Amino acid sequence: KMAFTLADRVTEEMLADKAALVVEVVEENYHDAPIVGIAVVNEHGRFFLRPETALADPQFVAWLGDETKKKSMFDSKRAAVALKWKGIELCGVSFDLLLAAYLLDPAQGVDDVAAAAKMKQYEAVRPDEAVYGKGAKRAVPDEPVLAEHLVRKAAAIWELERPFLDELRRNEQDRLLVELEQPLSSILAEMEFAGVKVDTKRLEQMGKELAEQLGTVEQRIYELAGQEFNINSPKQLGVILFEKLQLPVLKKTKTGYSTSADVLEKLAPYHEIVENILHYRQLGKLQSTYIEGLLKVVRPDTKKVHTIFNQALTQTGRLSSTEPNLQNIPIRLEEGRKIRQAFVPSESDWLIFAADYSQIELRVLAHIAEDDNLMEAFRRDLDIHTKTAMDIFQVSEDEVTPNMRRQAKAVNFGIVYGISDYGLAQNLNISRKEAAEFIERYFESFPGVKRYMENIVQEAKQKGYVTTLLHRRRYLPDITSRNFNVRSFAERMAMNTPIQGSAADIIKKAMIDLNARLKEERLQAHLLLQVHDELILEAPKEEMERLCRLVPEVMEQAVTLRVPLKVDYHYGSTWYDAK
DNA sequence: GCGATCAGCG
DNA sequence: ACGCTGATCGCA
Repeated sequence: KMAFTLADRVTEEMLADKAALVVEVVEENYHDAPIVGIAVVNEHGRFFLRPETALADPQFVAWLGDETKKKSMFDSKRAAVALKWKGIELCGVSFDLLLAAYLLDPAQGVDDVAAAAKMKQYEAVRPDEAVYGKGAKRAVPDEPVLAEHLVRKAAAIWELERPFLDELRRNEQDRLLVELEQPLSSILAEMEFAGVKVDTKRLEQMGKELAEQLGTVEQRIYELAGQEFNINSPKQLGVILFEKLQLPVLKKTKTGYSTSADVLEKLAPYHEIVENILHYRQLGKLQSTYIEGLLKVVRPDTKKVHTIFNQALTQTGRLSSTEPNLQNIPIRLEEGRKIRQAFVPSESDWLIFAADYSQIELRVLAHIAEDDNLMEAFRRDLDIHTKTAMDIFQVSEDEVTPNMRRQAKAVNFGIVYGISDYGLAQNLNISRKEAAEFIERYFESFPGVKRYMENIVQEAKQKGYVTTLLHRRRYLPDITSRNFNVRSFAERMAMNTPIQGSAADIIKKAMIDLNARLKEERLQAHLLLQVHDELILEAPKEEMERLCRLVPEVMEQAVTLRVPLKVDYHYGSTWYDAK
């Protein structure tokens, strides 16, 4: 139905200096995956090219790489990375509709052109799922169905560019797309393509040790339970604890019984089996996710893992990381931290270099809230949990006990997550009366945080949305709900999102400043991972000393706040050893 | 197939 | 409590 040239070869009129480009990769995981079709819409009309044709033609390749040839796309990163696996550079992406849709309203969950198009009541395009199927039965259709689909997506991107950019202009989000999220897309593409080398022998050996520990702990749980069962069934585990062993229920559920982590911590004193079950859960997570799960996504030629950073998913502006998740590798417990010994540099006599912001969230809160007490704590580089304990419990530094520090620590997390008596009470295992007392005492020591948290809830109601430092938005319609619980969640989001979101803005800006500085200095160092408030690089060992000065200077000066930003850095032979 | 329940991550 | 993903369960 839609008019286009199904083209047999590339022609000059397909290489105009402005174009909607669709480079279609149908595999969900785009790493080394086929490109199945290409579509170009421009001043001269609508074209479909076969990829074997278009990607052998040197005039098409030059066009793709010529940064003065401007492209409007959807998920430019998907196309850039599939093109990198083929030795082809994409350049001149001036508009990414996925990133434009995500900045206007992350709540829409826009992950195809069809859904972005619905924001401007453009409906003359099919959803990808309707054309392809989903996950398993996800197939490439015959050429006529495919060609029409790609051309309609490109016609859509061609129409929608001016309206998305007008609304981003009005939102004052125009620079957030053009100077932050689009240049970041390119950097993320480099990091994904680079990958992270994995010592698959270390994994298999750690796996052997875990199967033996896990063998012993399982057998001990069968000895103590007096009967075999599935420890990985929260339902069967409930029967064994609360019916067979008669352990007390301290927290009623709907279905029957809770075996959550919080519940088993409080049950530990009542039976020897409870700590063995928590250990089996520790070991069983490492074995299933970080040994077996990691081995099946390692490329067997290069032994690298290529994550996919989803830049348009989180409600706050954080990235996320899939297949595998490299933003949730163990560190907290020693046995788990040893998994990081399998993450190695990709070249001989390179090292891993890790740099991490120290308490970016509380430093952002200090700036945004303009709280004199919190700004001064940071200007003295005080231990902020100890100072919080000093203020809420009314004691000098040397009179703070570890137990006071641990509880003032929970108040501090409470504050940034959006504080509630019920929340702090659950976390600290105290009454809601006791928690309301800590919060009350926190607010008279931190009167600016108090004023800020009341003003941010009022502003989310007045405006309909809350905002970060670089003008990311989140709509909070539930802030007016007459359901207490629904409204309270929205108050916490109003409190937490500009903190977590502004932290994300700052590390993203640092990633862009870091790459411009590595290029200027023409260092071999490159990014591998971002884990929310930490950057991870590999470089030749001869670069470590330049990096120990450069990486922290750039992360520190990413943005100017009323408090300094502080960075700790480590390097070493393996991810484990950069600590 | 999908929600719920667990673990991992800041 | 705020924000995420993966392996598993057991009911459909």
